[PDB]
Amino acid sequence: ASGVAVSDGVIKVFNDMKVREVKKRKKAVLFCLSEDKKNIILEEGKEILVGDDPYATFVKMLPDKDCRYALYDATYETKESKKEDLVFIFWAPESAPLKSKMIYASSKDAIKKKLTGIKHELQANCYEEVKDRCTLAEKLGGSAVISLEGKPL
Amino acid sequence: ASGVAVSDGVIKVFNDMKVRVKKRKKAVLFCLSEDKKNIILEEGKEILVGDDPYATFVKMLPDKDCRYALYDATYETKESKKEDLVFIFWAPESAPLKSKMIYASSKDAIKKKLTGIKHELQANCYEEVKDRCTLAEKLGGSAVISLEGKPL
Amino acid sequence: ASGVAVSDGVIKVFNDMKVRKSSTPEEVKKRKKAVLFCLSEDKKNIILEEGKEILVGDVGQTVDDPYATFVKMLPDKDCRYALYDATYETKESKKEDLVFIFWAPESAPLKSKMIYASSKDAIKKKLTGIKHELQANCYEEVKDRCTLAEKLGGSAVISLEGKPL
Amino acid sequence: MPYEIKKVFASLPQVERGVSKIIGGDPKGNNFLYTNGKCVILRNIDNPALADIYTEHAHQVVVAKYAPSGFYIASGDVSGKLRIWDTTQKEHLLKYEYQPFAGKIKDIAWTEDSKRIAVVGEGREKFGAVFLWDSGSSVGEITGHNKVINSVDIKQSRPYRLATGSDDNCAAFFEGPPFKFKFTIGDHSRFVNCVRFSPDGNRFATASADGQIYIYDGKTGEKVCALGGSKAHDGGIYAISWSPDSTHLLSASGDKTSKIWDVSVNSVVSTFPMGSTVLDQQLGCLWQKDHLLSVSLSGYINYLDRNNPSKPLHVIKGHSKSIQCLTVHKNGGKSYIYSGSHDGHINYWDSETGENDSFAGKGHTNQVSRMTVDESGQLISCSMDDTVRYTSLMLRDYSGQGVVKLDVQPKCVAVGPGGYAVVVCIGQIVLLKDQRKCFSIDNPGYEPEVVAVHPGGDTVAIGGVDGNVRLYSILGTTLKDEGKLLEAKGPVTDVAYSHDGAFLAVCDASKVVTVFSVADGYSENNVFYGHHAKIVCLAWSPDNEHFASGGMDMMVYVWTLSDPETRVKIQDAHRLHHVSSLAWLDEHTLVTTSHDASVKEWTITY
Amino acid sequence: AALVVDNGSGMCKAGFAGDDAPRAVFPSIVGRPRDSYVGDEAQSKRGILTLKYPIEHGIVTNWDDMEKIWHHTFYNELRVAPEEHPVLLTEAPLNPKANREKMTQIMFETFNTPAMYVAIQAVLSLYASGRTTGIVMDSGDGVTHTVPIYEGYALPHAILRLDLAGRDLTDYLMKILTERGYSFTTTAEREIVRDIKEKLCYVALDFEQEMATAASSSSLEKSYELPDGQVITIGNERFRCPEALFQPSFLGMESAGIHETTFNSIMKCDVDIRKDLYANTVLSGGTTMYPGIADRMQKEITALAPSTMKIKIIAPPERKYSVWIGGSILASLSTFQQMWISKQEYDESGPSIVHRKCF
Amino acid sequence: AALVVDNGSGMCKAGFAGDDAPRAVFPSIVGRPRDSYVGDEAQSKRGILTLKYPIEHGIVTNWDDMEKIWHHTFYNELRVAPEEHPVLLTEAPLNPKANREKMTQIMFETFNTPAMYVAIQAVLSLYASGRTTGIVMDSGDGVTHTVPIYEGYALPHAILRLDLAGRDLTDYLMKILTERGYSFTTTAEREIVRDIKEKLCYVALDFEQEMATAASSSSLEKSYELPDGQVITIGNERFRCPEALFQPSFLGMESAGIHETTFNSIMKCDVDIRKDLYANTVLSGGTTMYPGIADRMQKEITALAPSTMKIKIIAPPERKYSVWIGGSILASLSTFQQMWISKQEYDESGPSIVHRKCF
Ligand SMILES: Nc1ncnc2c1ncn2[C@@H]1O[C@H](COP(=O)(O)OP(=O)(O)O)[C@@H](O)[C@H]1O
Ligand SMILES: Nc1ncnc2c1ncn2[C@@H]1O[C@H](COP(=O)(O)OP(=O)(O)O)[C@@H](O)[C@H]1O
Ligand SMILES: [Mg+2]
Ligand SMILES: [Mg+2]
Repeated sequence: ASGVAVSDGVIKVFNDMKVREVKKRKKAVLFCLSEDKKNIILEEGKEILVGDDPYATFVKMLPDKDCRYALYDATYETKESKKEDLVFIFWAPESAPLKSKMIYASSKDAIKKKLTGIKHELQANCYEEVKDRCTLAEKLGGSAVISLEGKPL
Repeated sequence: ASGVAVSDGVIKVFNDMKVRVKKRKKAVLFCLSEDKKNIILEEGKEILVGDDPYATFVKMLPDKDCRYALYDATYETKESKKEDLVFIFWAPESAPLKSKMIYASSKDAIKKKLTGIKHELQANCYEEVKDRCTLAEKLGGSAVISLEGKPL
Repeated sequence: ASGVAVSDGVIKVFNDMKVRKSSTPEEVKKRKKAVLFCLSEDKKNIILEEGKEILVGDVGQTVDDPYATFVKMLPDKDCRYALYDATYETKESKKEDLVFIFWAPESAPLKSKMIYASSKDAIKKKLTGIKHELQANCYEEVKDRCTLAEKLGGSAVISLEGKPL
Repeated sequence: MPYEIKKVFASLPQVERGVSKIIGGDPKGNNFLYTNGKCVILRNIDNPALADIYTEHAHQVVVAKYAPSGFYIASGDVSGKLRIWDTTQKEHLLKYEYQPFAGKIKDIAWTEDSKRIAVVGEGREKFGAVFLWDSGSSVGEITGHNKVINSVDIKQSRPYRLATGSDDNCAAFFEGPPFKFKFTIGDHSRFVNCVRFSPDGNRFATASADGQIYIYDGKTGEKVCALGGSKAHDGGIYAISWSPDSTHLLSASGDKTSKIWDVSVNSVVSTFPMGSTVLDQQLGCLWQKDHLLSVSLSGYINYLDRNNPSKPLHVIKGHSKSIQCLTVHKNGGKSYIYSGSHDGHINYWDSETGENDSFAGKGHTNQVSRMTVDESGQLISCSMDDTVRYTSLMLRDYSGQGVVKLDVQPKCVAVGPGGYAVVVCIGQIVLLKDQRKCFSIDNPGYEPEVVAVHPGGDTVAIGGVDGNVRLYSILGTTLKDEGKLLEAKGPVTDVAYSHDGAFLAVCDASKVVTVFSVADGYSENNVFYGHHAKIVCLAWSPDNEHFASGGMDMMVYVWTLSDPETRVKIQDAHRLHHVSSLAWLDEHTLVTTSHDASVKEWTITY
Repeated sequence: AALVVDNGSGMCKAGFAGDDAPRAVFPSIVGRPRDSYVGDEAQSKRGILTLKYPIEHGIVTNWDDMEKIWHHTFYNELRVAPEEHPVLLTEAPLNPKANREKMTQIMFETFNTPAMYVAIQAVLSLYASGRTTGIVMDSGDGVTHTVPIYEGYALPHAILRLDLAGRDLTDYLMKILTERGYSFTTTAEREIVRDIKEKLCYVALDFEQEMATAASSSSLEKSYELPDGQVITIGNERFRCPEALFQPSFLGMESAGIHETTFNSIMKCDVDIRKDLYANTVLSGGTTMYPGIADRMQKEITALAPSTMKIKIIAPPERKYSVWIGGSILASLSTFQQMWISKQEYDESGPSIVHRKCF
Repeated sequence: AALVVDNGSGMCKAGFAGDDAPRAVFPSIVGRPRDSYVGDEAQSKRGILTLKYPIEHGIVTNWDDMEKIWHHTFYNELRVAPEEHPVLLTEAPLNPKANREKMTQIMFETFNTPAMYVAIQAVLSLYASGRTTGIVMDSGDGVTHTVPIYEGYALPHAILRLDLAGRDLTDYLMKILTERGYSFTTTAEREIVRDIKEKLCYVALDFEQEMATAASSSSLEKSYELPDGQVITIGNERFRCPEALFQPSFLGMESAGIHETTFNSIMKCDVDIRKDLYANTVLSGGTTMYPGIADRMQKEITALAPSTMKIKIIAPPERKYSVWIGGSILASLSTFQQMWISKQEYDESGPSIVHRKCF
């Protein structure tokens, strides 16, 4: 445990996103350490509104050499029912510096536990692992999931 | 199952006791044959209706051997006075292993032969059979106020 | 690997001794409790000793202690193979097991010891189903009744041949 | 009634070093409650001798709390199981049962209307849950904490507020109902142990392990002040308790002292130094009416004295560990009950008034296997540290008393007239005369388990695993085997002579109590049936006509010697715990102890 | 004379009907090179081969290996020809009917046994305890089964299986003995650790109290002698190893203990019969042979049981082989001679005959 | 400044927080005459003394020698007073709680360290790899640990411990170098063989083809210069020495290879997390530094694992000291200042504070 403190804005954003105006709801959001590296703050200009393929424009928002936390409101259509569920994404590219990777990995629990009720976590360590839709579908519901983000898999 | 067959005397006794005075039997003990092939009636191990019967029946049970028993239990409730048959499988822990195994493995045959019985008592030590609480509970569920006249 | 073959008589005797088939009580007394194998005069086959055997019927009527007499039948200047049907009893079971004994006293000639030790593996492999093996190289190692008990089960064995240790 | 509970000597709270202990108080201000093992103890605050025990949890109970209406109590165990049970009736019938989360439960809080319960702790997937009491449906979400939550409190006045303190050095503040996260206060730098709202609700205080207490507003959560200025305590504060008038605060900390603070003016009103040893650390505190309770690390409960801070008014002692042995002694005109637990502590309780205390000095260091009293007013106790201690019963001081060291661990001890003690060890029988070892029966051919000495001081009955009781004669300084083998139905677990020496009662693991008549050649007099589990303790009534046996069936039977068919059945004298030991105060009072560290008295009517 | 074979998850026990104790008790393993060694022979070769369990949880998985184990039992252990003696076999609870048919086919075709019979292990233990109604907690080597039986009929919907058994206890002792510096890794040393567990381990009535008293207890420390003469010393691990039975969290398992599994199995039955099951709890199996396990089981079950209920844990002294002994008596009865499935009945009826005669 | 100390099975690595590499890396041995020499002194003191490992396989067995090793670490290697610098210590997976409390007590009483902290080596390596879920194969000097960690929690029921490590590889290289005629028996020669192993040994993707190539040519031969100037040549022994990692039968051991141990540890977890564990296999420790080990591990696991699964082996370039480096980062953070166990908290909560503050 690095000991960093999660800002209250993260918890408020998660609380708003978990429950279900529509044009202002958030589909994706990015978390990052502050400049002094003691708070998991919200990135100001890196988010997607529900009113505004969303997964493609979310993946390219991730930096290529730094680690980030994300909360994606992934929607999918299974055989028996259609459901939308939040996914906590830990983006830790291999090209990232050692210090950033270690600090983000050791402090992942501090933010994951503060957002109670989350059940799906995707740990993406490379661009191939995050661009891959099949792994996200498997994480969501496994073989039961047939269509993700409104498109067939 | 051991396959031991029960003699016709046992089923005749059960049938005539089930149908409802000094000649009638209140409780009767069944034992194993010397050849160990039939369930027979032990000679001087019966209680006559004309002749506390439960205490004498308990003392009648052997200490170091297993037996079967049919008892015409008499329990009176607040609503009415009910008389019903109960099957007791006396298998004390002090009995030899062979007797316990033979009596346990040959209990379904005799009990199924005595069709029409509901209450079964399984006594494996003197404390389970001497007391009256478990027998009253088997006869009636949270309704028995006394059994065989003696108050509980 | 000296290449010495096992004669068919020895294999037949071992097969009869291992598996106990139902037989008349007069035929049970003909079973072999302990048997001895030696080398042929041409040193090419493992033949069975003519008079060096103990029958089950002789145990209890004429042979009071089967193990003591069996040890007595072992020569003190030559090497032999032995098959002993030891009936022992542990704290939890009463077992009856075959023991293969390789008698090779230090006073035996070097040639006999070498040939018996080299060819022991072949005969042991041909006698399938035997677990206990007692390697005796002196009279003190096999005369006592505690070595067999230790080899059989160890300290768990409480009776051997119907008698307490 | 065949039997009636007369007095209950409650166990001390189960406290652990460095872990805060939570003591709850009733709205009616009559009984304060705590937990010990599987038991929840409600001790009368005015008279600590009077107490009640509720033992229905299958795991270790952590915290119990009274409902604001005062009719129900919710108690949670380490398995996450929460039980709401009635308190008006002595039966304490279960009302509701829930499992909010699969993990240890740390604190419980109620709303003013007494219909919502918030339970906090460390679950697998959540750290807290607030739900309706009658349905278990969630009426809010407890978020904002990434570690275990140690405390929770709910504002008792409108508008309702909720405050939680956890181990991430932060305290979360929620508004409701429905309870929604409002903000996290991170002023503290160590584990936040206790968060308590004031009774009027205008302010709430958070105490942490950094020695700081912070007072915030009860409605907005903004910081009002910090108690003590730079710091409140020289060590971590484990519990705080607001005064009933909501202007003073009582704080208990790990620096071996408690304090009373004037919250409105931020000044310390009183300072109570509790000691200078590790066991004197205070782990819990309570302020109810004029009673100020502080719980030490040793489990003792100190009634703080405002007038004399150095000396508390009362130091309620007792056993916080499972009691293994129990005996009685009539000193002067008053009867004392001496109980020894598995930690070596020996505690004496008054039979009538209930006052209890402990022998001064340092004594046994391990489990006290057995205790007894001789004719010279001395307590002989054999313990698991291979020691038999002779302690004078009038000085009540351990220092300067007799200690005898045994090479093998003793298991039972008995005494008789003439200064003779027979100590059974593991595979050995030892005789002590005038606190000196003078005979050993090492390698006796069997395994002795229990020993009893005849009241005449001549015959000794020793039981064994084989089920045979063997008789020895104490001749000179030696034991001579008499060649007598009394037969039981199984491994002997306890033997006890009658007070007049006319009967010897032997209990075994075969659930049978065999009484032999000493007068007619030690022949069997009677056999007693009725136990359905292994018998562990046996005692002889003073009238030499009845005897009481307690077993692993959680059952006690009082047998009449003349008639084996008549018996008194005490069912679940100590719930979920078998009776470890028992004795007789007189012909009508039976004292029973168990592993729940509690001592009970029963009036027996034949 | 008839043969009685009890196939356990870790140990197979074979003997003759009418005998007090099984003649042979050998590990139920099959070893193949890393040509085929079965039983104790596999233990005496160790690293040259890999060991496999055909019966790992009471249920047969590898029938080919079980054929070799049965051959080893009949010829190398019992030293009798199977075609001359009727064979009584015991089957695990919740055994699929296909396994019963396969077993009765293998007995009659492969070994040409003149007669055969299959019995439930739990009902055999219950009968050997002199009882017909009660719950049997058969804790063996690799599996533990809680089987409630009412009037000689096991309730399939209430039978519970827990994977915690003597194998996991042996592994736990093996792991905790390394904390004292002793190196136990090989297969041969696993049997030594098993012997230590069988000889020096006991169940504590109160686990935390036992830890508190054992810190300064002079009698807790015990010494064991290895086959090579080395002496190892074991202290609190005597009562820590079997405590995993009641606290599986020591092994990292999230499953419930044996007492909780027994209580869950009892609660899965009708309310009318729960009293009899509570009052007739029978212990069986090698794992339930720890000194003091009956008292601990009683204490733990009483906590979960309702307020007014009689809890009686039955621990007969012969519960280790009660499955076999109960069989051995049953096959020795003369009146049982008509209950043998004859080979002719097999020819007329086929593999399904076991579903009728053996029930 | 804080001190980061990694207590390896054979090598102790100490340094200052914020540094890229540990300042001192010295053998974790204590030598006594056949008064007491600890560390590199014992190696450079001839064979007139016997060497003992207080930590031999990750778990401390002799605390008296561990105190000597820590004293040598603080005063002779780091050259600092422990009473002025907070110390971060690393513990092996499956470390008993008693050892953890004893370590805390020794740090706070014998050395009077103002602050102290304990971390697990496997989780530190996984965090340094930028991951929270995955399996860490930490192969050190005396012990190899396969630790599957899911969301930052190591699964105790699936952690596997293997006695195969770099010490046995060095001994095997010493044994096989005598075939060529080079006699390496003394400790001074043992260090030379260790250097040869660290500089010239590599893992062959296909052992048999590499052996055939080595026997059919001389391209794999390499020359090493001894400290005294003599030049020795080595051939197939370059890949035969590390091959014992995948074929422990070369050393006569029963246990399976590192790939098979990793597969067994993965298969002991839940099915839902096996896919994540397979694709996040992280290598750490000095032994895992052989070139080509990652490809061989990937090939062997892919052979063992089902075809549909994806196998990804992580071999970061810093994995040799990944346990230390991550710790050096963790203790260097400004937010970690509040995570230290202060001495005031120690002499307020006892050694049990390590279970609440850490872990
Ligand atoms: N005296 C004993 N004390 C404790 N455990 C024992 C004892 N004897 C045997 N065991 C354990 O019982 C296990 C197997 O017993 P058993 O019930 O025969 O298993 P199964 O029936 O599954 O073959 C062994 O692993 C052994 O560790
Ligand atoms: N470059 C390398 N190639 C192969 N082996 C190495 C290399 N560097 C170190 N080793 C081996 O790693 C072993 C110990 O490394 P380390 O992981 O520090 O052990 P520990 O985890 O016990 O501290 C040493 O015995 C050494 O032989
Ligand atoms: Mg079994
Ligand atoms: Mg390491």
